[PDB]
Amino acid sequence: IKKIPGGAMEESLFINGVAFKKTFSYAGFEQQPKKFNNPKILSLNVELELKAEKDNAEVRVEHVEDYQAIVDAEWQLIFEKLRQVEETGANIVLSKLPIGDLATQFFADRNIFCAGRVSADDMNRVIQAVGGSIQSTTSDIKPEHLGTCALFEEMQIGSERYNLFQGCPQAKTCTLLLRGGAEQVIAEVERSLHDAIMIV
Amino acid sequence: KDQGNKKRQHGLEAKKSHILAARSVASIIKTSLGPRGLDKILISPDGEITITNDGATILSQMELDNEIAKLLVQLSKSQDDEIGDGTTGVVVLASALLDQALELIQKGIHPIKIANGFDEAAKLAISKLEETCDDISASNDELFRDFLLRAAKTSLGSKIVSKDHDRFAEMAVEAVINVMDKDRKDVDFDLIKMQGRVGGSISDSKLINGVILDKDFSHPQMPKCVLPKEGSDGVKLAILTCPFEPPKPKTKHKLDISSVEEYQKLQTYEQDKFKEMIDDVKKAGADVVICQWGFDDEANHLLLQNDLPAVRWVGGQELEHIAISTNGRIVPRFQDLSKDKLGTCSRIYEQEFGTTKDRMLIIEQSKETKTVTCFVRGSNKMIVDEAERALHDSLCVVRNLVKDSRVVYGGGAAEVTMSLAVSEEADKQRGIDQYAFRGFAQALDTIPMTLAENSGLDPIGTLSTLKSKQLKEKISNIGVDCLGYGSNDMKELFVVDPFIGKKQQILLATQLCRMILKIDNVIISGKD
Amino acid sequence: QIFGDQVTEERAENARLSAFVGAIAVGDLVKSTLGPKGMDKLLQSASSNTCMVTNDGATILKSIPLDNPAAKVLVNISKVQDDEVGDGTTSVTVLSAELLREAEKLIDQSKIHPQTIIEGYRLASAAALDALTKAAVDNSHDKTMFREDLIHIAKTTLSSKILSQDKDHFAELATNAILRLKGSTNLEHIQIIKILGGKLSDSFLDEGFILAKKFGNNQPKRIENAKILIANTTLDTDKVKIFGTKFKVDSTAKLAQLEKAEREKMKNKIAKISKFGINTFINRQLIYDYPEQLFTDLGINSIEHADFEGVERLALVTGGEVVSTFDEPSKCKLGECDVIEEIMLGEQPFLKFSGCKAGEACTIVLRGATDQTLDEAERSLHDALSVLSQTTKETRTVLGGGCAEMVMSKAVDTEAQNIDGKKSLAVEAFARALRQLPTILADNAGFDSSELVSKLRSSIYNGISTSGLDLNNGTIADMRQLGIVESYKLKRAVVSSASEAAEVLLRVDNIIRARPR
Amino acid sequence: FNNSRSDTLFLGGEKISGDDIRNQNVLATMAVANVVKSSLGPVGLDKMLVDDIGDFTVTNDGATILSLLDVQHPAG
Amino acid sequence: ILIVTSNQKTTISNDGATILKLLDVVHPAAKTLVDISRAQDAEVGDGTTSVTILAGELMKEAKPFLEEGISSHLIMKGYRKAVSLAVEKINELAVDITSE
Amino acid sequence: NATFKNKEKPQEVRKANIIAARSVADAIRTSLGPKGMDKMIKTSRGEIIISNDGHTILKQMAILHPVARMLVEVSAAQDSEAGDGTTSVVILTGALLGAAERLLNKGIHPTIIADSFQSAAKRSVDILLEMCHKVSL
Amino acid sequence: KTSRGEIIISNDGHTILKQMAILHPVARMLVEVSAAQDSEAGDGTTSVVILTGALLGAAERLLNKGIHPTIIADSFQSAAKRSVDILLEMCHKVSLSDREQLVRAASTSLSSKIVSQYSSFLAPLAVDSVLKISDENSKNVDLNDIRLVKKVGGTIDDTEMIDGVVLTQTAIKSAGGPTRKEKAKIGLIQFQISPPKPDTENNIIVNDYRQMDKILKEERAYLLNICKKIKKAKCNVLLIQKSILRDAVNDLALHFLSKLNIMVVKDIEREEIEFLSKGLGCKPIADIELFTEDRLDSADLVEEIDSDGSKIVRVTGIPTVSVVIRGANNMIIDETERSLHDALCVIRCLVKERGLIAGGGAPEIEISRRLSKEARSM
Ligand SMILES: Nc1ncnc2c1ncn2[C@@H]1O[C@H](COP(=O)(O)OP(=O)(O)O)[C@@H](O)[C@H]1O
Ligand SMILES: Nc1ncnc2c1ncn2[C@@H]1O[C@H](COP(=O)(O)OP(=O)(O)O)[C@@H](O)[C@H]1O
Ligand SMILES: Nc1ncnc2c1ncn2[C@@H]1O[C@H](COP(=O)(O)OP(=O)(O)O)[C@@H](O)[C@H]1O
Ligand code: BEF
Ligand code: BEF
Ligand code: BEF
Ligand code: BEF
Ligand code: BEF
Ligand SMILES: [Mg+2]
Ligand SMILES: [Mg+2]
Ligand SMILES: [Mg+2]
Repeated sequence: IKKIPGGAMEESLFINGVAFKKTFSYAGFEQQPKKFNNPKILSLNVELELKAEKDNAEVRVEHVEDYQAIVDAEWQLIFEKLRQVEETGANIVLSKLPIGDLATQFFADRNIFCAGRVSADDMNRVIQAVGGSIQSTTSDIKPEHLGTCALFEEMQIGSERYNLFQGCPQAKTCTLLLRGGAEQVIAEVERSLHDAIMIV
Repeated sequence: KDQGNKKRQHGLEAKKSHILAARSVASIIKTSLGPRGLDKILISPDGEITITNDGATILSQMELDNEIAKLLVQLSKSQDDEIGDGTTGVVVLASALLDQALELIQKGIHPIKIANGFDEAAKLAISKLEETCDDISASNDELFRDFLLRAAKTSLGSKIVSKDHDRFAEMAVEAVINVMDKDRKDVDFDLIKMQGRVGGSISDSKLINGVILDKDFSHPQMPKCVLPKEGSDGVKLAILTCPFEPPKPKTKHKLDISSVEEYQKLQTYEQDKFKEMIDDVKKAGADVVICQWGFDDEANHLLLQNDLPAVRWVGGQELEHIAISTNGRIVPRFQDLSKDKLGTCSRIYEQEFGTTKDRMLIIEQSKETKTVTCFVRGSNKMIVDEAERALHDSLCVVRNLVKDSRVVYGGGAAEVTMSLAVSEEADKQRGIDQYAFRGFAQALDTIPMTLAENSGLDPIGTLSTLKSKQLKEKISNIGVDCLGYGSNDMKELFVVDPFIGKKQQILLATQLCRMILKIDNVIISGKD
Repeated sequence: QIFGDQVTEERAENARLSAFVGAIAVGDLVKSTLGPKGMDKLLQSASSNTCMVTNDGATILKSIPLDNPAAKVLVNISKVQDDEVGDGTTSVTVLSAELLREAEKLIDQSKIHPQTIIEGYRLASAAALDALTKAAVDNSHDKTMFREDLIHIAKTTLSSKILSQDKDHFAELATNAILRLKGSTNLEHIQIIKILGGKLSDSFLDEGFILAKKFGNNQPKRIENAKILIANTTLDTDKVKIFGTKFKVDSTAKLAQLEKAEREKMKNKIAKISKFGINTFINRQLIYDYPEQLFTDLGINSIEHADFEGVERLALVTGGEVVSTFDEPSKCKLGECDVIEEIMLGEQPFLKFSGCKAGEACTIVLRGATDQTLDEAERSLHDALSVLSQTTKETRTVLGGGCAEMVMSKAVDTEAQNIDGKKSLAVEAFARALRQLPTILADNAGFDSSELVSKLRSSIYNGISTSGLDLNNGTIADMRQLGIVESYKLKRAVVSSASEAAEVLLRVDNIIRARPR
Repeated sequence: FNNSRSDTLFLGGEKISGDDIRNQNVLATMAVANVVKSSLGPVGLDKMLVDDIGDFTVTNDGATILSLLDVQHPAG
Repeated sequence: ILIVTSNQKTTISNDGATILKLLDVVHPAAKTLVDISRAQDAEVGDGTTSVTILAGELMKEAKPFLEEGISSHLIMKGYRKAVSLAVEKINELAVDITSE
Repeated sequence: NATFKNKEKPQEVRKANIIAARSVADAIRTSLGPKGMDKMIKTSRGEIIISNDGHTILKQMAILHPVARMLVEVSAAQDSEAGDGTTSVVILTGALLGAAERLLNKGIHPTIIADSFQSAAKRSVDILLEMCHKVSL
Repeated sequence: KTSRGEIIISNDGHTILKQMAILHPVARMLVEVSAAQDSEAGDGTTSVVILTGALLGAAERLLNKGIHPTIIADSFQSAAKRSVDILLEMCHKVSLSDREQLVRAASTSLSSKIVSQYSSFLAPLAVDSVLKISDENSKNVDLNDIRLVKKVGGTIDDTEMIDGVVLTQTAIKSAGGPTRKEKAKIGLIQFQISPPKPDTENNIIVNDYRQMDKILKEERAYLLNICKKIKKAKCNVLLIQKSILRDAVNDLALHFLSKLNIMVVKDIEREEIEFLSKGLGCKPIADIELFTEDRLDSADLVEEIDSDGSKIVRVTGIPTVSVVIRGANNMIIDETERSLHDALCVIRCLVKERGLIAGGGAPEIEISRRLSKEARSM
């Protein structure tokens, strides 16, 4: 369940597929369509940043050329893994880890949408919706791995942008946004509803 | 556990308390509902002084400990979130309702049974309105522009902005058209930079078809303005996120230097390397550089000699608007330049400001870009900071009109149509739900009455007139003479409130009621 | 209940008072710091020993702590007015406040709704502000006349301050110093340098531009027909931005190599510069002992550390360009002047450049008998440089000394003839408050203000629209005839910036202070 | 648990209503009675009631036990 | 109910579990009512309010005996059967359907 | 429109009085009729009392607000003339004041309410008589 | 006795007021006018104050008979800039030729200081010393060139002009102590005789048995050749400019410079450089690769005479005077310096402004008598 500040205590929405926050914290967004019908969802698990979000090693060189060399390598090292995703021919690229400025900028150029740092318990509902299947590396990315919904959009519900993959006749997991005029009522709904769902 | 420092309330008192607490929050903001309303100076515990007719904003600032008030704080807030204009009113209606509900209670009625009564009578009004409302989108194109404006205006009459409400209104109307599409009907407010600075009056608040940002233009010698570079297609500009400094790793370093050999090569490495970039941008064929991160002394000077005005350091949202405004691409490395990813803007100038040593800059476009910048000005901070939120209010009512072209004529009449319709169904109700319906409709009457109270008209008087007239003729739209002019009839007078919002409002209050009433037990503790 | 822990609420009657008192109080603080016969107020901050005397309205208000919203509103309005025009700082608060005073009258004892008091004002303002434009004559054309016009503005914008004494003197300085730019409205191009000793009348504008910081280890103490390379480049250990370059050797000798290697880079870069053919090299950055020795031995004078602004000044008097890339001489506008002699300003080393290529950057040296007098003469001057700097970017002018506002009075007091009922009253009140300006003006001088202003208003009433207050004979003479011009932007700003203040306050019907932490 | 507050009806003291007080009374009477319910019957037994000085008195006369036992509360 | 715990977080609800969780409660005995209310919101999800009303109520009806001077081991047995019978009776009435 | 403002506003003092006063006739309401329950007061001196007689509950109640104390005096006079109904006389003011709470909201001058209330009362009393079933000793 | 606890004694007003702890704001004002009296004349800091003292009383008196202060203020200006003219019109102008006069001034100046009974060699001391950098037409003469160095001990009389110049540093305790070299050539090394100092992340790695002495014995020479090049360029006395950066004269580099009989003297403050290049006639030496025999001087004698537990340096025989002051109590050693500055500044006034009036109250009285008459004509 998801709670959204404001609205009628019944202007709540039942997403058929899955809906989640909008962790999309990077520059270069606003490009990337915010709506697709049958997009090719890539439920990826890790990274997508230049210098890497974490982990490292040491690069020691005694040649001026090696310096500029290792640099050009870094870049190509990313871009590749990056195009590796492009290659999967996806429209929506999600990852439980970041999607750096450059990264999200790239897909933005070639009308591919994304979002970094997705909620862990979310990707699992994302899988169960578009029927994808988490992938840790960019290498052996086969197509039964990805997923596709009936419709994707980036809403402005209750003054808060909400990425949501609605319409998914092949789902085993829905998500539902709750509304209310106070963080107490939305809260009571979510509990008044868990008491029902659990009885059904 | 913790038995002491823990109090309990339950009905006899309790309900009175809550009801009264609401009522009291109300009594403060009622004097701010109307085009004759007044603002309220609020002061942050730090010392920040604000002044504003905005409902939500006021009740957020009142550092208050009463639990029920804490609720109305959010009630006005939630509404601000969903619509952007209710605020001041949603609470009024809510309180009135509570007083009403309470009143019945001391006559033997169950609190929870009144609740269901109200929820019902409400749903009805929502309908009696959903039926009488009018449509705009589906009627005309030049008239849509007009109606869409005639709302933004009405939406501003209760603000300091009112003074120059012509401009502020047509500004909000525009600002939204230019970033949302008739089909998606989605106004993303990230595409509208609401930036304001001091100076002049609120009148000198224009709308910019690009963006602003603060920059001295990298090197002083650089030009101040930027022409479309002879017969070209406007101006082209670099939009790069790479620093004009010698490229570096992103994993380690330690470029071990065995002897003068390699140090001799690094020497000439950085040297011409600055030419490797200064050239790179020249090649893509651009006029001005907008780099996300700063440049070195050398690299800067070169940008000078090569007639390449520069913009050292530009934030995320910053750089990004410069893209979407000028139709460009956010280029990573240097070699990734090209005459086809540049920014096709229409001008760039370094804007002066009184004698303020700041002196920011601007990027225009002539033709309605996919980014607007309402640049607000005023004689003093507060006037600005209020006028910005005042602008925002209208911008929202313009967004609601594309998301639901339905309009209802306010002036209080919109609330009278309910009170009228809901009260009718009361006589048919009889018994207990009769008292509820009468109540719900009765609380409603406080909305217009309050307008009368503030515009200087006898409440009972304007109500009987508004009710009679809107019955002896048709359950239409006959509002209060809030300002004067000939007579009622919000239509002629051009007083309009988006329907979509009004519904939300007349719900958010009844619902909030429906919660409070169900509370018959309370247990507060202290701050150990 | 609701609220809590020290939050304080002021409803209608209360709020309104809090407000009115505040503004009126602020105004009644700076009424003495107006008028050519006005006085200064001494103040002292957290350091105690940090006094200061001033006639700058905005200055006083900016400093004076307050807890009252309505007051801070006025304070703040002063800083604004102080920005977009540098002057009128006082004239604005006062006229702002007096308008509020005139309003609580229309309320507390006439029973008129504040919103209707606004209704009237908003109109009165239109009419008032209008009559200004509609009466403001300018001399944009005829550059030899606008010089006389512009000089008057300084002449009178300087009365009231200490400088009012040798006002004629500073009058020229200001005028000239602005003209010597004629363009950039940014006053950071004029550097003011102050030093104790002798009369203020000894202050001057070195049309050759003076600079602090002496050159070289012991270079020529004076240059001739200088050809200067103004530059800003790293001058103490280079490798600009390759950071991470370690020097691992297997023997101290291989270090000794790389060591002299670095000291070579300096003789290199220093050379590429000598190739520019210059008798003086000024760098924003510093220049250590060695890179300097080079110059001392080439004759090229090394004048290091002049920050950013310090270079831009030189680059406007001498006509050079900043530069940091000597990767090729030429294509770099080199600056020049007649002399770069070292002078002494009362126990201090300075560099009096001379005959520069049309100095669009100047230096004014202020001389007072006490730091107080300097620091005040400092802004007392700024109050001139700022207006003039603006009037070149707004040639319109109007006569003050009462006249201006008194004209706007007869304007409003006239348009208050066609009006509704109550509104009219606010309108009449406006002109009334406006009229309180010449009143307060004459007051400070010491005349029977009531009597004098009534004489003034009488002329401006019955035609004329030129008479003003000769605050010396205490008569009412012709202002255009006495060179008491004032920037149009200025007065128009006051009549505007104030009306806004009023409206924002009259609209308040409640005040809430939160639990201060 | 625990009654508290006031809000309106400013009264120079305490005031419990309904359930709250109605139970308090019952509890009161209950306690004062239960002390001497162990003295009822032949099989019942006496008790020693010590003061502050340390002296005392042992007695089954319910009336003197309740007299000797400091009771503060109306229903007590 | 409306509980404003010493936390300062204000809540309003009916999930008897949620209320009995915000009451802190430290009395050993009375604290079991907090436990059986939590389990009820687990193995079932609803009825939480009631599990306690009853649980309590029984203890209430045990007072007469305990007071009159009866063993508790006997009251414990008595209630033990009572549940067994009552439990089967529900199973006995548990109207199973599908298209009935 | 645009006429007379009333700079002054201790409007609130009235509603404040009414509410701090009506709260009095509240504590009493419970003791009206054959189902009315008695109050138990433990005086400042420590003397305990129990009764349904309003005038005596209010008297010994320790009412603090000034306009609230007013109720005790009207119940006092109910005892001085009738000798009975001390409970009812209070409960009446209780909602008669609420009647003003309601009317004052729709902006009717209280002096119109005050003077009108008189006439509506001295008209009510007459109705009592006109329907009074007189007896003889 | 300052807030810090340092004790001071003096007749110099500007310094008494400065260190006095005046609290009232308009009172602090006096210190600033006395401050500026020091900045232009350099003398009379006491008088300038006492003047305001009754000039303000003049307003106290006039303000009583209701005369607007702005009439008093503006009038006072004119009455002053009229008084100054009277000074000039009665000023008995002199020329820097007249050494008979310039000493009389400096003498009657310091005839109110602790160093009064020593005005004899003090009065001209100022005169000569000022003229030593005065020239004639230099207008404001800088007094920075008159390096005074005070050293505790003795009395006031023990103060000499010192032919050459006076350094301020120690010398050599460490390896081979020179401390005195007759007819020497000095050099201001701005360099630094220490091991290899690469301004970039340097580092000398080792990974060989024998490689040990390689690193070592090598730099052992690095200091040597530099030391030779010095002797080679015929550099007798060395002067190293204090480098906090990273060493000045390595402990080792002293064993060498010791043997080589080169008296070295370190910690030459950066503000000295310029000055030392005059008094010493020396020349700054950025590198060693620029350390040449011409960038030196003709010093006839350099020696650290231990005056008695004091030790002061001297460079005798070679636009810069260098006087050394002594006294018993630090309050003296300090005071006399400022009581010499009042005299030195006395001359500076004549350097920039010829002429001198008959002091001793007489001019004060005259301006009074003059204005007094002119007053009747107003
Ligand atoms: N020009 C007017 N004439 C008649 N009614 C108006 C006018 N302006 C606003 N109103 C009424 O006042 C309401 C707006 O109140 P306002 O003080 O703006 O608070 P908010 O809009 O935040 O609730 C409108 O919905 C309408 O009912
Ligand atoms: N010479 C003068 N004679 C009469 N009025 C003058 C004269 N000089 C300036 N004024 C008036 O002084 C007023 C401004 O006073 P000032 O103390 O300078 O306040 P501000 O901070 O507004 O400049 C203006 O109204 C101007 O007309
Ligand atoms: N038999 C009854 N049934 C209904 N009302 C009755 C009955 N007998 C008396 N009452 C009511 O009891 C009411 C209140 O009485 P009480 O509580 O004693 O207060 P007071 O008598 O002081 O008003 C009386 O007004 C009367 O209407
Ligand atoms: F007063 Be509202 F917020 F338009
Ligand atoms: F006091 Be003002 F700025 F002349
Ligand atoms: F309160 Be229960 F869980 F329905
Ligand atoms: F309670 Be009443 F006075 F009988
Ligand atoms: F006391 Be003075 F300055 F010689
Ligand atoms: Mg609104
Ligand atoms: Mg001025
Ligand atoms: Mg002296």
